[PDB]
Amino acid sequence: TIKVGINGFGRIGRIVFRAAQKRSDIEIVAINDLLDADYMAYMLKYDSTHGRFDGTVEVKDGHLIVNGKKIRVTAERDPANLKWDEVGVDVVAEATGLFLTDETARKHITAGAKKVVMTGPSKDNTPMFVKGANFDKYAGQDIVSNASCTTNCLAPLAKVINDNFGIIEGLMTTVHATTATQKTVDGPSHKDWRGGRGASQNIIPSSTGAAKAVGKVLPELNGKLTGMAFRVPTPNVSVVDLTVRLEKAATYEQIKAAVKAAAEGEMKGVLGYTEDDVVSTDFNGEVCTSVFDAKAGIALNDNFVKLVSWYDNETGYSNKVLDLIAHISK
Amino acid sequence: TIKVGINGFGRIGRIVFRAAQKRSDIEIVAINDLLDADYMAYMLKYDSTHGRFDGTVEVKDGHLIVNGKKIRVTAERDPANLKWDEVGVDVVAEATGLFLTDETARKHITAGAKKVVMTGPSKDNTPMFVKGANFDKYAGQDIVSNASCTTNCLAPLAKVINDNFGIIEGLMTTVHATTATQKTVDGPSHKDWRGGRGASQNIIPSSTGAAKAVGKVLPELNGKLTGMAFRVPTPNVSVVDLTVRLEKAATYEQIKAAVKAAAEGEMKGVLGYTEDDVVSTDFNGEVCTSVFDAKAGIALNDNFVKLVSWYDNETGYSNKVLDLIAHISK
Amino acid sequence: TIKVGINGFGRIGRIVFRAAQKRSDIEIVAINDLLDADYMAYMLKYDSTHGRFDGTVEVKDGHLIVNGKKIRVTAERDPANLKWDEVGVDVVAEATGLFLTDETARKHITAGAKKVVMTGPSKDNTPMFVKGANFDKYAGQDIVSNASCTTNCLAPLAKVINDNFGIIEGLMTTVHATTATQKTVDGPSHKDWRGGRGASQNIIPSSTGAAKAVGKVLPELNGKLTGMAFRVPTPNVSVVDLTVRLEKAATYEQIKAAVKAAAEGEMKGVLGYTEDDVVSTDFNGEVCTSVFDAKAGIALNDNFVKLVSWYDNETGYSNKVLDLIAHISK
Amino acid sequence: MVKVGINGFGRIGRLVLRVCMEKGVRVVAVNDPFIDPEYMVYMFKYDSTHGRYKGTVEHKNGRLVVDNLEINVFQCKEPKEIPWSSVGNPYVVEATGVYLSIEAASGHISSGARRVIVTAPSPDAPMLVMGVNEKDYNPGSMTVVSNASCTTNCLAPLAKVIHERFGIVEGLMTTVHAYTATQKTVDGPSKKDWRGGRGAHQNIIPSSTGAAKAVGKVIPELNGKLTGMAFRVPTPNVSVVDLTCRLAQPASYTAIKEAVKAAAKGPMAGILAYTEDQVVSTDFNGDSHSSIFDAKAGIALNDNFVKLVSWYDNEYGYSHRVVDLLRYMFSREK
Ligand SMILES: NC(=O)c1ccc[n+]([C@@H]2O[C@H](COP(=O)([O-])OP(=O)(O)OC[C@H]3O[C@@H](n4cnc5c(N)ncnc54)[C@H](O)[C@@H]3O)[C@@H](O)[C@H]2O)c1
Ligand SMILES: NC(=O)c1ccc[n+]([C@@H]2O[C@H](COP(=O)([O-])OP(=O)(O)OC[C@H]3O[C@@H](n4cnc5c(N)ncnc54)[C@H](O)[C@@H]3O)[C@@H](O)[C@H]2O)c1
Ligand SMILES: NC(=O)c1ccc[n+]([C@@H]2O[C@H](COP(=O)([O-])OP(=O)(O)OC[C@H]3O[C@@H](n4cnc5c(N)ncnc54)[C@H](O)[C@@H]3O)[C@@H](O)[C@H]2O)c1
Ligand SMILES: NC(=O)c1ccc[n+]([C@@H]2O[C@H](COP(=O)([O-])OP(=O)(O)OC[C@H]3O[C@@H](n4cnc5c(N)ncnc54)[C@H](O)[C@@H]3O)[C@@H](O)[C@H]2O)c1
Repeated sequence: TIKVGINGFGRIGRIVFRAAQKRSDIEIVAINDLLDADYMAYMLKYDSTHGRFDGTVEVKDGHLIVNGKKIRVTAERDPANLKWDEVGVDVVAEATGLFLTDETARKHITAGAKKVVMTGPSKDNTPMFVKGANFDKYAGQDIVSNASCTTNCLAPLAKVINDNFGIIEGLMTTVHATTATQKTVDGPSHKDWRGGRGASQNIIPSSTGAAKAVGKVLPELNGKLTGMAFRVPTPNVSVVDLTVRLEKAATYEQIKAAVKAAAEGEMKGVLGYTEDDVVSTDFNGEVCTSVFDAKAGIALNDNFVKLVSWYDNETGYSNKVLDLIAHISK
Repeated sequence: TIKVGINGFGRIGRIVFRAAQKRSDIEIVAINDLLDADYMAYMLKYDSTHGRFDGTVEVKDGHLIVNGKKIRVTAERDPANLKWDEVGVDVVAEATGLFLTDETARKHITAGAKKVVMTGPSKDNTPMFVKGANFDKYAGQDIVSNASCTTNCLAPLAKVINDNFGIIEGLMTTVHATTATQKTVDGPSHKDWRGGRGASQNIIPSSTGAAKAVGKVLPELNGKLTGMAFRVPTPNVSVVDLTVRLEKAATYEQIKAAVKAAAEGEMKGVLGYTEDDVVSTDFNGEVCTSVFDAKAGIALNDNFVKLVSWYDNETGYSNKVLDLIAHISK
Repeated sequence: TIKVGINGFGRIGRIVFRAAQKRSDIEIVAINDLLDADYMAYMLKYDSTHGRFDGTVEVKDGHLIVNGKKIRVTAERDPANLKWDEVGVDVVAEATGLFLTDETARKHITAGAKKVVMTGPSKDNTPMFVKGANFDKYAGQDIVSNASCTTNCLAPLAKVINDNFGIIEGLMTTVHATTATQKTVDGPSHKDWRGGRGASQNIIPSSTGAAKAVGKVLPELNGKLTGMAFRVPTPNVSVVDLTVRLEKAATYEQIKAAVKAAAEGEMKGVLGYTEDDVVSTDFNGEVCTSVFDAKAGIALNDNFVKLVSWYDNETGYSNKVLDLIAHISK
Repeated sequence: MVKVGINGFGRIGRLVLRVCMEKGVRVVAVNDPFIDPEYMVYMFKYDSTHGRYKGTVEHKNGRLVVDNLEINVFQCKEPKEIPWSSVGNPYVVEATGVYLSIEAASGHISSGARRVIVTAPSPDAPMLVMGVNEKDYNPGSMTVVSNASCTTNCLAPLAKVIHERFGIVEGLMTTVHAYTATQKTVDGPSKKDWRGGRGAHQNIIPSSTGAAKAVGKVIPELNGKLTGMAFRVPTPNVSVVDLTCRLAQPASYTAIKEAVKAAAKGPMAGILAYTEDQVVSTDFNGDSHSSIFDAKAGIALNDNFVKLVSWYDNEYGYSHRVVDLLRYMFSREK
C-alpha cells in the first residue's frame, strides 16, 4: 500500500481524497491545508458539486477519522515543515497550486517524503505525465507533474487522431467550467484581468498552454497544436473543441471508429466514447479524462474536422493523479 | 466642492466613484488600492453588473484622467502612509472592509484627511448613520459609519412602520445577492463555513447584524428586531422580507398609504414605493435605499404582516455614502 | 404489488419513476406524456440535477425496458384515452400539472385506473394528504392530492411547533428553486407576470397557497398561517423560512429538542434535523420532506422565532407521492 | 418616413422597438396574440437583460404608448389577418420565429405590409447582412428578405475582411452562445433538439448552427468553405464566435489585426468593431455592433492557421441590424 499525503485540500485535494477511498493500492494518511481539522471534516463531508461524502468522518485529538482510519491534519504554510516521514508518506499530491517548480516541490522531499506529484502543469522543466500518452516514459524521477485537466483531455484524443490520420496542425478551444481562481463579482486579478470579472455573469477568454503541452507528452506533436479557453458559468465539467487538419483523408465515421476502438482497447479507462445526446452535467463524476462526443463533432471535409471531447476537470484529473502515484511507485 | 479620497476601489469604492461624477457638491481627487493605475482604469471602465462607464477614462503618462480630471492613484497597504492632505482631501470613503474601528480608520486623519466615512458597519463604538433614519443625529464626529446595505434598506421602512403603527417586534430575512466575500466553488471561509460554499450553486444561510443595527440608528427599536440572510446566485440587488407585529391595528391599504406618503414626503430619494410586478433586475442601478414592493407583501391580519423592500446593495448604498459625505461636511 | 401509471414524465414524473425503482411494493407499468419512447429513455437516462440513472434503460418495440422490465409508453393528450386497464394500473400519478380537479383527474378512472394521486395541490375540494400530518385521515377516496412541495415541508414542522408550543400566528416565506414553469429569458407568463422574467437572472416574488393549505391538512392551524415565495437561480432544493408567534414560551434549545424528537420519533423519514453548516446542494437527493436547520434559525425571544427547514422540492415530494400511493392502497 | 409594424413582441420584437425609438423610426403597430396591450407595457418597460426602458411606457385605449407615441396593438394569430392596412401599410418586422419562408411571411403582404424582414434565417428568402451584401437587395423583386442569424451577422463581416485581404481556404466555426427563449429552465421537452431541452443554467450544451454555411450564401466565394457549431452556456445575453481558418496568403497576426482595424474604422464602421482590451461578454451587453473583434483573445499557430474571436450582442446588436436593414431597404424605394 502506497501511503500518500495531500498538500492543499482544495477542489483537487478533496476529490483526490474521495477517489482514493475506492482504491486498494493507495491510502491517504495525512492532509495539510491552512484549516482546523473540524473545518477540514466539514469540507470533506459536504460538496456542492459531488454530493455528501459516502462514509463516515469524525474529528478526534485534532485529526481526522475517515471510515475508522486515522488521518494526520496539519496547517503548515511552508512544505518544509510538514514532517511527512513522521506519518510514513511515500508520495505527496501537491495540490495548492503554489509549488509547481522543482525548488518548491522539493521541500516535500526535504520534509521526508519520497516523491511528489504536482496536481498542475510544471512551471519549470519538471517532467509531465498524462495517462494514455506517456506514463511509460517515466524514468523514476522523484518529482513529477500530472499536467493540466485540459492536456489530460486533449493528449489522449490527439494521439489517436495522430496515430491513425496524422495531425498536420490543430487549434484548440476549451469551454471550461468556473474554478477557484475566479471571482464571484468583478474583483482584482492583476495577473489575469479577464479572470477577475464576475464568474457567473460572463463568458471569459483565458489563455492556456494545454495544447502546447501536448507536444511535451507526445513529442511527435510538438509545435503542431495551440489553443485558448473560454471560462463559463458552470461549477464543473469542461469540453475540448479541437479543430485539426489531417494528413490522411478520413470520413467522420472512420474517425468515430478509430476513437471507439481505442476507447475499448489501448485507451480504456482514459478515453471514453459516446454517441448519446449528452451535455456537461452528464459527465459530473466522470473518471475518464477524455470522452469523445461523436454527435457533437463536425467535418468540413475529409481533411478538416472539429472534434469534441468532455472531461470532468475535477474528477477525471483527480483519478489520474492517483493513477500517476500508483505508476511511479511500481 | 468637497474633495474626496477613496480607500479600496472595490465594488463599493468603484460604484461610489461612478455616483460621485453625477454630483456637483463632491469631487473624487484620489484613490487608494493595491492596484496599478492602468488596472484601476480597466476596473472603472468595464463593469459586469453596471455596464460601461458613462464618460472618459485615460492613463496619460502618468496618471489616471477621468472626465478630464486628474485622479491621484496610490498603492499603500497602510492608510497612515496615504498623505491625503497632499492632494487636499477633506473626506475619506473607507471602502476596504479592513478598517472599521476608530483606531484603524483614524489613520486617514493622521494621514491628512479631516473626516472618514466607513462604507460598512463599524466593529467598535463608531457611530452609524442611515439616511432617512438618523442623519440629523450627526454631531460633528470625525469618523462615522454608513452602516450596511441591508440596514439602509430596513431602517427607513422600520421607522415609517414604527412611527405610524408601533413595532412590537419583528423578524427579518434578506434574500441577498452574492458578494466579493464569497467563492466561485466550494472554498475556504474559516469564519463563515456556509459562505465558503459555491456561490452560484447554492442558497446559503448567513448571519446578519443589520436588523439589530436598526436598534442603534433608531434607539426606540433596540432589542425589537433581529433576522438573518440567504445568499443566492444573483450578482446584485437584494430584498428585505420583514415580518412585524404591530401595536396599532392597520389594514394593508393603510400600510401602503403610509409608505407611499413617506416616499413622496420626508423620505424622498431614500424610501421608494411601487405597485408593479417587479423582480430584482428592475432595481439594478436603483438609487433609493429601500423600495417597498406593495404587491409582494402579505398580511395575516391587522397586527401581523410581512413587508417586502428592494435594494441595490451596490448602488443604493454607494449613493448614501456620498449623501453622508455631503451631510457631515455641511 | 401496486401497479402505477405515470401521467406526465416531467420533473416529478421522472423522479417519481426513479424513486419507485427502490421500492418493492410499487412498480411502474406504464408512462404517458407527449413523447416517443426513445426520447423518454434519454430523459430517464440523463438528468442535469440528479445524474445518470442507476441501471439499464433500452427501447424495445416502442416500449421501455428499464432494469429488465417492460414499461408501456403512450402519447395521449387526453387522459380518458389512456387504456390504463390494458396494463392493469392500480394508481395513476397525475403529474402533468393539467388535471388537478376531480373532473379532469377522473378521466384516468374512466380510462381504467382504480385511483389517482395528483402530484400538486387540487384546484377543487379534492382532499389533500401530507405525510406526517394527515395520511391517517385518508377515507377510501378514489382521487387525492399530495399537496405542494412547500406544504410538505411546512406542515410537518408546523405540527411539531404547534403540538408543543401552540402557534398563535405565523408568516412564511419559501426561497424556492427555479422550476419548469419559469422562463430562461424574459417571456410570456400571463397568469404570473413576475414568473415570466429570466429565471436565472432574478429573485422573483411569487405567490403560494402552501401556508393556507397547512390549515387544510392540520385543521387546528386553519387561518393561522399565510405566506409567499421568492424564486431564485438554483435548479433544485428550496427552503422554508417560518416566523411564528408561540403561545407557550420555548427556548431555542427546547424548539431544537422538540424537532429532533419528532424526527427520531413519529415523523421519522418525513421531518429531519440538522445542526451542520448546510447549504441547499447538501439536500440535493434528500428524501425527508422537511429538514430542520438548527443553526440557521433565530429567535427574538421565547415567543417569537424564525425557523428554517430545507426540502428537495423534486425528490422529497416524489418519495411522498409514492408513500401516498402505498398508503391509499392499504 | 419609414413606418414599421412588428410581428411578435419577444426578445427581438421588443428590442427592435427600443432601437426604433432610439433612432426616430416610427413603429405604428405591434401584433402578438399572446400579449395584451397592458402586458406589452409591462414587458417593454422592464427588462432583466437591458434594464428599464429609459423613457415612458403606458397603455391608453388598447394602445401601447411609448414616450407619448401611440402604437396600435393587434392580437392576431395569422399574418394575413393582421390589419396592416389600418396603420398605413408599414414595413413588417417578422419576429415570431414561426413565419420563416417567403410563403409564410408573404401573409403580411396580403394584409398590406410593403416589405417583410424575417428576423431569422429563412429556407428561401434572400439573406442580407448589413456591411456584407445589403446591396444584393433588389426592391423590384424582393418583398420578403431575411436579416440572417445573429451568429451570421457576427461571422460574415469578419469573414469578409479576412477573406478579401488574405483568402480563407477553409474555416470551422464555434459560437459560444448565450441561452435564449427556445431553451428550458430545468430538463424539459425539446423533441427536435434533445440537448436543447436540458436545463439552460446548469449546462454547456452542444448545439447546431447553420451560420457558417450561411456565410457562403452572402459571400459566395466562401460557399462550401465554412461550417461550424455552437455551445449554449448559462449566460442570458452576448455570444462569441471562435473561427479557426486556413489562409491562402501568409498573414502575421499583426497583419490580421491591421486589416480588421482598417475595416472597422472605414467601410464597416458601426458593423465591425475592433478592441485590444481585456474584455468579457458583459462588456458587449447593449453593444450595437454586429461583430467586435477581440484582438488579444485570438491565437495563431502559423501565418496560415489562425483562431479569431469576435463578440456579439445576439439580442440588441441584431435588433440594430434589423432596423439598419429596414432603413436601407426604405432608402431603396424607387
Ligand atoms: N479545479 C480544477 O478543475 C483543477 C483541475 C486540474 C488541476 N488543477 C490544479 O490543481 C491545483 C489546485 O487547484 P484547486 O482547484 O484544487 O484550487 P483550490 O483553490 O480549490 O485549492 C487550493 C487549496 O490549497 C490551500 N492552500 C493555500 N495555500 C496553502 C499552503 N501554503 N499550504 C497548504 N495548503 C494551502 C487552500 O486553502 C485551498 O484549500 C492548481 O495547481 C490547479 O491549477 C485544478
Ligand atoms: N458590495 C456590497 O453589496 C456592499 C454593500 C454595502 C457595504 N459593503 C461594504 O463595503 C466594503 C467593501 O465591500 P466591496 O463589496 O466593495 O468589497 P470588494 O472586495 O469588492 O472591495 C475591496 C477592495 O479593497 C481593496 N483592498 C484590500 N486591501 C486594501 C488595502 N489595505 N488598501 C487599499 N485597498 C485595499 C481590494 O483590492 C478591493 O478592490 C465592505 O466593508 C463591505 O461590507 C458592501
Ligand atoms: N418541480 C417541482 O419542484 C414540483 C414539486 C411538487 C409538485 N410539482 C407539481 O407536479 C406537476 C408537474 O410538475 P413538473 O415540475 O414535473 O413539471 P414538468 O414541466 O417538468 O412536467 C410536465 C410534464 O407533463 C407533460 N405533459 C404536458 N401535457 C401533457 C398531457 N396532456 N398528457 C401527458 N403529459 C403531458 C410534459 O411534456 C412534461 O413532461 C405540477 O402540478 C407541479 O406543480 C412540481
Ligand atoms: N433571441 C435572440 O438572440 C435572437 C437573435 C436573432 C434572431 N432571433 C430570431 O428572432 C425570432 C424571435 O426570437 P425571440 O428571441 O424574440 O423569441 P421570443 O420567444 O422571445 O419571441 C417570440 C414572440 O413571438 C410571439 N408570437 C408567437 N406566435 C405569434 C403569432 N402567431 N403572431 C404574432 N406573434 C407571435 C410570442 O408571443 C413571442 O413574444 C426567432 O426567429 C429567432 O430565431 C433571435
